[PDB]
Amino acid sequence: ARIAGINIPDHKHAVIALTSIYGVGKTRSKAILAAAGIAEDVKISELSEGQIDTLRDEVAKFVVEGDLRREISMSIKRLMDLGCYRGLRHRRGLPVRGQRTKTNARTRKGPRKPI
Amino acid sequence: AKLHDYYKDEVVKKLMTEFNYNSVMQVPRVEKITLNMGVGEAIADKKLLDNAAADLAAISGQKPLITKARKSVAGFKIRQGYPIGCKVTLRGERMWEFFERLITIAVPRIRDFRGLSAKSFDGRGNYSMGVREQIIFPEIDYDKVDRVRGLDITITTTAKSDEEGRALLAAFDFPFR
Amino acid sequence: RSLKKGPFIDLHLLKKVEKAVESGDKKPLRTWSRRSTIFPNMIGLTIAVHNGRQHVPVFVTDEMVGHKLGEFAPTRTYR
Amino acid sequence: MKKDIHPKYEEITASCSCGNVMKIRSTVGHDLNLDVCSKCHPFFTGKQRDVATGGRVDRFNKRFNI
RNA sequence: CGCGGGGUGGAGCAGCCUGGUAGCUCGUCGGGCUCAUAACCCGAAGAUCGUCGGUUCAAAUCCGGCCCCCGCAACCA
RNA sequence: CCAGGGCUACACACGUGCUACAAUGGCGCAUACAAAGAGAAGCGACCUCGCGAGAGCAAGCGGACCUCAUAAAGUGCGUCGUAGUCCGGAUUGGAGUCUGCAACUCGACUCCAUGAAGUCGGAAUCGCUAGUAAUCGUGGAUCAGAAUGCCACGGUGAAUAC
RNA sequence: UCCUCCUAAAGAGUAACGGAGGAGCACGAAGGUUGGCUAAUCCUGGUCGGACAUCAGGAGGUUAGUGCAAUGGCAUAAGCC
Ligand SMILES: [Mg+2]
Ligand SMILES: [Mg+2]
Ligand SMILES: [Mg+2]
Ligand SMILES: [Mg+2]
Ligand SMILES: [Mg+2]
Ligand SMILES: [Mg+2]
Ligand SMILES: [Mg+2]
Ligand SMILES: [Mg+2]
Ligand SMILES: [Mg+2]
Ligand SMILES: [Mg+2]
Ligand SMILES: [Mg+2]
Ligand SMILES: [Mg+2]
Ligand SMILES: [Mg+2]
Ligand SMILES: [Mg+2]
Ligand SMILES: [Mg+2]
Ligand SMILES: [Mg+2]
Ligand SMILES: [Mg+2]
Ligand SMILES: [Mg+2]
Ligand SMILES: [Mg+2]
Ligand SMILES: [Mg+2]
Ligand SMILES: [Mg+2]
Ligand SMILES: [Mg+2]
Ligand SMILES: [Mg+2]
Ligand SMILES: [Mg+2]
Ligand SMILES: [Mg+2]
Ligand SMILES: [Mg+2]
Ligand SMILES: [Mg+2]
Ligand SMILES: [Mg+2]
Ligand SMILES: [Mg+2]
Ligand SMILES: [Mg+2]
Ligand SMILES: [Mg+2]
Ligand SMILES: [Mg+2]
Ligand SMILES: [Mg+2]
Ligand SMILES: [Mg+2]
Ligand SMILES: [Mg+2]
Ligand SMILES: [Mg+2]
Ligand SMILES: [Mg+2]
Ligand SMILES: [Mg+2]
Ligand SMILES: [Mg+2]
Ligand SMILES: [Mg+2]
Ligand SMILES: [Mg+2]
Ligand SMILES: [Mg+2]
Ligand SMILES: [Mg+2]
Ligand SMILES: [Mg+2]
Ligand SMILES: [Mg+2]
Ligand SMILES: [Mg+2]
Ligand SMILES: [Mg+2]
Ligand SMILES: [Mg+2]
Ligand SMILES: [Mg+2]
Ligand SMILES: [Mg+2]
Ligand SMILES: [Mg+2]
Ligand SMILES: [Mg+2]
Ligand SMILES: [Mg+2]
Ligand SMILES: [Mg+2]
Ligand SMILES: [Mg+2]
Ligand SMILES: [Mg+2]
Ligand SMILES: [Mg+2]
Ligand SMILES: [Mg+2]
Ligand SMILES: [Mg+2]
Ligand SMILES: [Mg+2]
Ligand SMILES: [Mg+2]
Ligand SMILES: [Mg+2]
Ligand SMILES: [Mg+2]
Repeated sequence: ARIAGINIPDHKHAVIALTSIYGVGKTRSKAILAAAGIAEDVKISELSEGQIDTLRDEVAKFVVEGDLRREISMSIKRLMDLGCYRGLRHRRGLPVRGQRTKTNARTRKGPRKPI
Repeated sequence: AKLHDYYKDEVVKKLMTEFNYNSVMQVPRVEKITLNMGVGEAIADKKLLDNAAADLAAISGQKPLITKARKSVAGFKIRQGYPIGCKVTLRGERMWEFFERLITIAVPRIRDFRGLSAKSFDGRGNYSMGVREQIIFPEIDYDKVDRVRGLDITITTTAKSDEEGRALLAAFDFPFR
Repeated sequence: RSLKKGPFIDLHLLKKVEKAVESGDKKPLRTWSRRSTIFPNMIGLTIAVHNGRQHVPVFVTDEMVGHKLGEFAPTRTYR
Repeated sequence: MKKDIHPKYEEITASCSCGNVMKIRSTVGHDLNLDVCSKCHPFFTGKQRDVATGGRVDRFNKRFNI
């Protein structure tokens, strides 16, 4: 229970143990354990230390944690520099996927403000 | 222990050829590593200092000094002779032992690591690192601490410039940008 | 985004680019086609995209390729 | 050093998953297990793989191919 | 001119003469109830304390000037 | 008559919805049961590819026959053990799919990663008297494409009315 | 009433309803003595940490400090441990 950047769960199934890793979800974690040859029902508490080393090389194939965060930050920061419609939308702090901006949009825009 | 023997044999001889030094003593040597931990939040909770003291005492070999406040200021709400932070001024044998343990295993365990800053010098060869987490060192147990606290490492040398001082650390296979 | 079967540009714009590129760098191209994509050959041109009431000059760079022309022309003005 | 006041500064064996066995001295306890070290960490390759990510024109050419 | 006292959200008052985090009542603002307005009920913001300076680790609160306001004196020939 | 642009703007305020805030449950394989529709420049099997939207070749049917069409709740075996969680699924980045001359303003869906508020809601206040409320599917109309709306359909199925 | 400076004219003293400030204490360590120590304020680097908390080095050197107003004095330190 110390693979990738962080991953230190305990008393948790191996599939859901790797969801706590940034860049790995529910479906990707099943692909990790299938390739490693590990059962999904087991937990990291009951599993061997030499068998954790097999999980380290498998997650290294995919882009995860500090590699991914910056790859997202790069792509967002790229848009803003171009000065495109999405780039304006980002730095203004308003929704991008042609969403309604009148009633709702509170997730992106933030909580309520006075007038 | 080993890095001190490595320094005497391999590094000095490497550093003499770079800046054509006349004497062996002219080479910069690492004087002391000062591990500092300004806990600060000890104003509210007095034990929170003593928690940091144990973490520094775990990280380093020796027990830390509790540094007092040098002068009273209203911005932080602190008074004269109030315990605000912890410190360790380790040097000599345990210094070379800690310096190995820092660069060889701890520095790698930094989260979102890439390459340590080359510009980070004082204009007199004296380096400093700022580690965000305590967890990067393997001494601290994971289910013991309960605070995102860290320390700063401060490497003091006998160098007269940062250009001269960078080579010394660079000779130990130290990661720079 | 749409369309796998060849990235889309309007005939009149494709011709206008190909005629402008082979001749050389001259002036902004008055174009109403926002819908059209940007090719690699368009890099260097300062084509003027119709925002709604007027044409907005856009110097095409290395990054402005996969994106369409209408993205570089805000229609509704706010504050 | 002042005896008694300090914690027990004992010798221990670091053994990472890479293979690099390495004895050190620290206030841990019995044994150690590591993920990475000064060797085997991707900083020499990390910077090579990180810096060479950008490239927009070829990405367009990979779709159209004509 | 002399000796008291003041100057605090938009209004009137506490907290000010015992230095550390500014209340109360109305009013303004948002939502309710009502056919609508008021009343009523529920949330919300709003004052760096006359001003300019000192001392102080830190000043609405201590001390000094200046600027207004209010009271009392301004007498015997 | 025509090109684009706009009706999709956004310090805010309300209406009507939907999805939530979980363990009477969520995830997983696996099992049984509907009705009412609709189709002709249509609806389009089974095949073979697809991680999936879908892609080619084409079977039949102007239909009690052929197709969209496996209904989902519901069971039965697990596993999670009350966490902002395997709850929520917002939001952003990338990679795509069909329709269509054309998808950036301004579509729908898919995949991948991402994982916001929210832990049952102040004063108030709404509908409902039995196959009714509640909850889970499903269809149609307009419609190239574009429903959490509208209009229909049937599952399990209450409490209470002194 | 008591303390400090000027007025006070290079010893002391020296008035005015002349010019400015303080005191009516504090402390069993803030006394004794022994043995040590050196400051302000900046510069640059450094986790949260920012002008400023804590650390390192460099710069300045008594602008510091002296339980309390001002004066005279203190590194031999009367300063701080
Ligand atoms: Mg959407
Ligand atoms: Mg829309
Ligand atoms: Mg929409
Ligand atoms: Mg609100
Ligand atoms: Mg008079
Ligand atoms: Mg009202
Ligand atoms: Mg509110
Ligand atoms: Mg209030
Ligand atoms: Mg308030
Ligand atoms: Mg105050
Ligand atoms: Mg008389
Ligand atoms: Mg038109
Ligand atoms: Mg409309
Ligand atoms: Mg309304
Ligand atoms: Mg209303
Ligand atoms: Mg509302
Ligand atoms: Mg519930
Ligand atoms: Mg779920
Ligand atoms: Mg059936
Ligand atoms: Mg029928
Ligand atoms: Mg057809
Ligand atoms: Mg149809
Ligand atoms: Mg088909
Ligand atoms: Mg079809
Ligand atoms: Mg069939
Ligand atoms: Mg069949
Ligand atoms: Mg398949
Ligand atoms: Mg396949
Ligand atoms: Mg037949
Ligand atoms: Mg038949
Ligand atoms: Mg269907
Ligand atoms: Mg059937
Ligand atoms: Mg099937
Ligand atoms: Mg169960
Ligand atoms: Mg809960
Ligand atoms: Mg969360
Ligand atoms: Mg979650
Ligand atoms: Mg999830
Ligand atoms: Mg969405
Ligand atoms: Mg079709
Ligand atoms: Mg169709
Ligand atoms: Mg789906
Ligand atoms: Mg919350
Ligand atoms: Mg209830
Ligand atoms: Mg509920
Ligand atoms: Mg109502
Ligand atoms: Mg009735
Ligand atoms: Mg539902
Ligand atoms: Mg429906
Ligand atoms: Mg239909
Ligand atoms: Mg359809
Ligand atoms: Mg006398
Ligand atoms: Mg004199
Ligand atoms: Mg004389
Ligand atoms: Mg004299
Ligand atoms: Mg006299
Ligand atoms: Mg007096
Ligand atoms: Mg004394
Ligand atoms: Mg002495
Ligand atoms: Mg002085
Ligand atoms: Mg003095
Ligand atoms: Mg003496
Ligand atoms: Mg003394």
